[PDB]
Amino acid sequence: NTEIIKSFKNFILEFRLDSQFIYRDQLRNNILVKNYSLTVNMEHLIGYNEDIYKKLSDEPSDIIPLFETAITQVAKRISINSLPTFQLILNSNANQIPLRDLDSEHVSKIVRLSGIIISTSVLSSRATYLSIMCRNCRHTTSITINNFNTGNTVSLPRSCNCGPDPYIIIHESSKFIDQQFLKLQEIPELVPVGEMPRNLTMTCDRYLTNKVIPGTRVTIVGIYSIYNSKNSGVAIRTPYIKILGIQSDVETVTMFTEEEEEEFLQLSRNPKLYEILTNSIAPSIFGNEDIKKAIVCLLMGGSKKILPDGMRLRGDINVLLLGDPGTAKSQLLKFVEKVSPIAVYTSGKGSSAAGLTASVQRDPMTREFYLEGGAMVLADGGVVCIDEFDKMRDEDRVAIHEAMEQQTISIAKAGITTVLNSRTSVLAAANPIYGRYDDLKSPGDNIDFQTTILSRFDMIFIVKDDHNEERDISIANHVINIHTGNANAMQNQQEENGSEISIEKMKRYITYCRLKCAPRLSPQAAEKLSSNFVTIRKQLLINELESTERPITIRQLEAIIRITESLAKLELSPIAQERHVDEAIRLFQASTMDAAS
Amino acid sequence: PDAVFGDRVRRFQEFLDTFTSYRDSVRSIQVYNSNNAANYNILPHRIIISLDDLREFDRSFWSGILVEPAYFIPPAEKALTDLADSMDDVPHHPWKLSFKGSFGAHALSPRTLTAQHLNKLVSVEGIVTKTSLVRPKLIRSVHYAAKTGRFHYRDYTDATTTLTTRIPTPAIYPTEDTEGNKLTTEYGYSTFIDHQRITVQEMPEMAPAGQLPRSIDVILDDDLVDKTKPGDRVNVVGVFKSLGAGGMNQSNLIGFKTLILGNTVYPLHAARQMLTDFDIRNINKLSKKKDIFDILSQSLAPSIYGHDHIKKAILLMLMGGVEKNLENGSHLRGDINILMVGDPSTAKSQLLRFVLNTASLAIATTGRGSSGVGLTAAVTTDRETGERRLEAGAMVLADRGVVCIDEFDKMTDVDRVAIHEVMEQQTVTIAKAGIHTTLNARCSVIAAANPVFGQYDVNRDPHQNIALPDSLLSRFDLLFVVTDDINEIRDRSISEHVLRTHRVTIPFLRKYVQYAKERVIPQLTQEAINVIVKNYTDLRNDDNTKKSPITARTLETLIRLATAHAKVRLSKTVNKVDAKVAANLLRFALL
Amino acid sequence: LEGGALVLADNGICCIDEFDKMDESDRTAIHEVMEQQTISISKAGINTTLNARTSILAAANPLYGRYNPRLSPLDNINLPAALLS
Amino acid sequence: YYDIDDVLADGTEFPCKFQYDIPGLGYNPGRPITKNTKLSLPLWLARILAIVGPVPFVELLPPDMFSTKVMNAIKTDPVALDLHSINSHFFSLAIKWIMLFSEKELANVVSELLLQRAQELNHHASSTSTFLLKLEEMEKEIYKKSHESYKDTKRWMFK
Ligand SMILES: Nc1ncnc2c1ncn2[C@@H]1O[C@H](COP(=O)(O)OP(=O)(O)OP(=O)(O)O)[C@@H](O)[C@H]1O
Ligand SMILES: Nc1ncnc2c1ncn2[C@@H]1O[C@H](COP(=O)(O)OP(=O)(O)OP(=O)(O)O)[C@@H](O)[C@H]1O
Repeated sequence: NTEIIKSFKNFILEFRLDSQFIYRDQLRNNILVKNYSLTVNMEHLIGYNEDIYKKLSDEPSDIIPLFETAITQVAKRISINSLPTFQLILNSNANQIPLRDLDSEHVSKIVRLSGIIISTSVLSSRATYLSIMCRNCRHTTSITINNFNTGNTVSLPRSCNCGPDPYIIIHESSKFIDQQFLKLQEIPELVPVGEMPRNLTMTCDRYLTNKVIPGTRVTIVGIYSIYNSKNSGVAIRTPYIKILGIQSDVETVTMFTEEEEEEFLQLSRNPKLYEILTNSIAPSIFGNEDIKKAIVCLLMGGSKKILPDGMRLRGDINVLLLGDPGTAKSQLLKFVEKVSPIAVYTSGKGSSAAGLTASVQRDPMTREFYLEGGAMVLADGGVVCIDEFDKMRDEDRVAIHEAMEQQTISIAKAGITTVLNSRTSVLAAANPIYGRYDDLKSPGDNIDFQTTILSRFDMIFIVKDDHNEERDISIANHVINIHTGNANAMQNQQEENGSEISIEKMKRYITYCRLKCAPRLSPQAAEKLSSNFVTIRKQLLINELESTERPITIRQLEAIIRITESLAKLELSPIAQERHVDEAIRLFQASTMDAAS
Repeated sequence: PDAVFGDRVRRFQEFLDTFTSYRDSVRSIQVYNSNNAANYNILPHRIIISLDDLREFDRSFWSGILVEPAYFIPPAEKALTDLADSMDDVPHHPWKLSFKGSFGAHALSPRTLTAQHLNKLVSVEGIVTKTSLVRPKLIRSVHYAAKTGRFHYRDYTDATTTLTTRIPTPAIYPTEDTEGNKLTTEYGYSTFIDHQRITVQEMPEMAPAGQLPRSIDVILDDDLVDKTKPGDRVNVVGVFKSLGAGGMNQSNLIGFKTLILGNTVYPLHAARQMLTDFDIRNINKLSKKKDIFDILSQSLAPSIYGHDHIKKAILLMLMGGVEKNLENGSHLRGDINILMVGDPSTAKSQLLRFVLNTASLAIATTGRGSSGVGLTAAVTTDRETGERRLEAGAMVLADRGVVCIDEFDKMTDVDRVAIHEVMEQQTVTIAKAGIHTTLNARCSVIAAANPVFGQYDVNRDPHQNIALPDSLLSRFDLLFVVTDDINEIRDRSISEHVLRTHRVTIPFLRKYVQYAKERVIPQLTQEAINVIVKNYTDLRNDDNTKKSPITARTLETLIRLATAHAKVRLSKTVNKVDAKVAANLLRFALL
Repeated sequence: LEGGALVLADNGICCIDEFDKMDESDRTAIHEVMEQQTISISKAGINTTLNARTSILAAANPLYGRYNPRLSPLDNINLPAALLS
Repeated sequence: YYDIDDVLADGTEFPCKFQYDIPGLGYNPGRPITKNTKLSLPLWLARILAIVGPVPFVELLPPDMFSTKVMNAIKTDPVALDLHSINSHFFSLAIKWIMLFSEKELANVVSELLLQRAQELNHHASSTSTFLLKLEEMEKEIYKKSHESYKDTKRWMFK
């Protein structure tokens, strides 16, 4: 019970791992911060005392208050009002547990776990302190929630006639905190079997809140327990779990460590800094580097130009993977999702149950209304993967026509008409009709009928798979090497050792980059390009002199413009290069060729 | 009461004695209050105060109001009303203070709030939604005891009472007060306040990357009530109220419903507006020029090439077209509606963003859309106290404003039939469950649609190219088809401005137009008629051998078009000179 | 129950628009309203046929977009022949 | 002078209307700019612009950065205020104007703000979050001195 406090206080002070102790440092470190927080390493904790760990592990919930009320003690020593209790977060990475198995045994047992959150509730208050007075006796009192597992745990005492419980709330004098109410779901990969994945509500309080984006892959710890609630039986209570602490895989969060910038600067210096990424995207993949290259330019985010008037350049473009199966484009986008920090893989229809249209749904209780969400909103300001785009129902397919440009969706459903913002960069993988012969046809006569669908698209790719013997046998064997003994997989080590991207770091690299530089083209690059498309505009119409039907827009050029900052963003340079531009031309020229066919 | 309360009141003497500027302003209220007393045999008691003076007065009392306004405020409340007594005590009552600020900490938007920001007066701004409708609320009660007479008296305090927490005292309602005489309810001697409550969503403009906005509630009482319609952009300022139990109130999870109370909630344009003299004189100076309008046209497309004829129609739509309603007969439609159409990558929707900004009212639309758009869609059931309440859709919410439509061709025809009711009739009709009404939607409107099929919007006939038959065509006063046709001579012009893109004043325009709206309507002049009569008739005499549709409604627009340019000229009267402008854009309408 | 229109317009003129868009559900009723002096509902437990004395006039628009002089009569009209007879 | 910020200080445009007619407009085909034409001017030129007369050549209207709404706003929450937003070059800058106009009023004011930032920025001495962004450049550099000061210090602390 009492005085176990000082033992932590000892580890708060007595502990020094050579040459420098930590948590005692962390406290003053948080002091000027006014952080009011401590992140504990539990695996570290056992290193101090073996007893108190499991001595803590026995009923960790009850010894929770034994800390922050203790941490203030020397913190108050170091403070020398008012001083709210700090928020501790202890953490451990050691044994990770499946969501598939939660045993009632685990109640009041702290468990570290990976997780994938469905969503989180809007924040709501909890009063850590309150003052209360008899509605009768005029008797003055005060209460606190010092810690809690919602119960409700406490109520108004009835001892002031006067009664019952004449004491009443005073909010002004009372002091408060917050809770997120997370809802987390297990990793989809395993082990749902044929059954649907279980979902779980995780409790985030105070600093815990706002710390995680919805839908993100996350690692979390906390305590298994059950709340009776009411809104089951006989006398059965619904499952709930405390979150402490949550140390989530980074980011999975705009801020980052400083030395990261430098190691990237090492990458920014590389002459091959772009060209190495050309290989990184397709470790298993063979060829199609142009389309492979066309990937990255979209990866860095599109041009955002907000200067007056409110007209703004969009992002990021559009791309089409259309080609005969064996294109491995769907396999490609599966790599694409893994590469994007935030992205949505959609083969639909929609994916998986997600409305391809962000749509409206009513609140079950108290009627009302709310946005039910949409994939565009889910991934907003990021990557979009699409399959069966030709198989897409054309009606919400219509909404796609809007989503790509104006990048703001609005619906009048019920009373809520509000216009949402969508900054996502979509890419269309839809398979072409009738295999090869459509290339024998017009370039159009594929998507819907009209190419107006293509009009909204920017870089559209038609895969030509030709049966060349040497070309196949190359990747043909390349395939077997992909397999056991995973000979190709071992090749990446030397590529990891010498040069080649790890691609998770690269994601951090891009996320770094995407927020970092705002490249603005050099004046001569444009004139180089202005002189360019005017030819292309004039030349393709020379193809149009035969009344040949296929296409061209001034938006076609603007899309190319976003390619200017694209690789240039990889360069990190403040302004676009003259030389840099040219590859965009010949690369888009390869895109124009698809129109040429 | 503690002197801490009496001293703070006493601490408010020299202020607002200095700055004393509010002292007579309340007296300015006193007089006008007395003014109305003079004519009838209206101003709210509450007064505005720039918080700033506390920084030159008490910095502790300053931040304290930011800290514990619940305490510092109530004494400040008294002295105002107290001095209000001394200001005029002769002739025979909240008297609230707003505080524009003088901010802030305490400057936050609703999306980011508390727990620390709780229990503190703070500016918070955003959309007004969904704005619960108003209901009346009593405080004081009074009675008569027969046959012994006299008069009874009773007081009330709710949860949202004043600012600070106080002992809850629901009284039922005063009756049979000793001696046991029957007590008849007495009113108007007793006190009342109509009550209002509204949430506010944080701006999507300032909204973060991938997440939804969260609207938060605020109470509206007395004058604070009905100061604004729902959907408005406004900055609310007041203390954040945490009142209500955490489930502890009844021994037995989530808890503490909370909102900000008071205070200013300054309406914000992001109309209003101040004009002054120097500014409007520019209007008065610019009005003389007949050369101004093309400048008015050129300013419209900062990033946009040409289509100035398309542009000219836009401002003429800003004018409103001079609604004239029949005496004891139906009004003809005043405002003009148009739709952009043409091959993809027209930048028509782009143009709507321009229509979307300086316009100031109103909401745009992209395809679908509905259910109902401006339909209330019968907000139901109840909400609240069993009370059915309709909440107007955008089309209604947009009344006396602009309507932009993206993907108008993709929109379901179900609500299109309503748009006939929306446009020709220019009013809303509602029967669902339900409430039965017909409410005015006169809102100005525009839309946009692609070619029915492909790039053939040129070759194929414009009919079957409409994509939305039929009377829909008659509705719009102008339909401009945008050819995607390209020219190297054109593209050469297309490049550099597109080039200068990546690397007369606009705001002055909306002020020029806004004042141009209420002043002054040109009415009508037969001289404009003289040419146009030969014009439109000749238009039916020729165009019918060229194109269509051709209707008197198109002629009716001529009055609208000329009506607008007469405003563009700021002419007190219509001129035939304007018709040549309208007819020409109408010439351009055909060609 | 609350009736109206034809039931409300009985023993009086009924003006009508969008007469082609009244579709079938209306056409059959007014088809019977041409039998006049009646409104027949077999719906629910309601078997009643109530008198409609309504005077009938509706203006309707020709086949899209407008009428074509080359178009023969009754090809231009969007209304059924038995409805016009 | 030789500090990039020195020349950087004069680069910002200052909205000052001239006292005289000025043939040979330096910016265009006036050719002369009529007296009391209101225009923003670079500090360096504007530094001495009205300095020569005996009436000054420019009316030199006061900066919006110096707006009473600014001067009071800082009185509230300078810690919360974003100086990176305001100019962002300010203290090295405003001192020039305050040198230029020679007013003591805001000086007695703003200098304290400089301290107010300093105290908390001293809290940054320990080894974030979003506050670091709102700092002025000169206000930003100051931390570099301090950050590395303890950084080598603590790195010196052990082995
Ligand atoms: N460039 C390539 N690199 C690696 N593998 C390839 C490549 N091209 C084809 N393949 C192989 O061919 C197969 C293609 O299967 P996949 O399902 O990815 O086709 P897809 O193009 O995504 O289908 P669809 O055309 O319907 O989108 C894969 O097993 C893949 O290994
Ligand atoms: N007059 C113009 N001035 C500048 N740019 C133009 C003009 N017309 C078209 N564009 C270009 O064409 C593109 C139009 O894209 P936008 O999404 O605005 O089209 P839209 O208005 O939605 O048309 P649609 O409804 O047919 O898609 C933009 O990139 C824009 O730069």
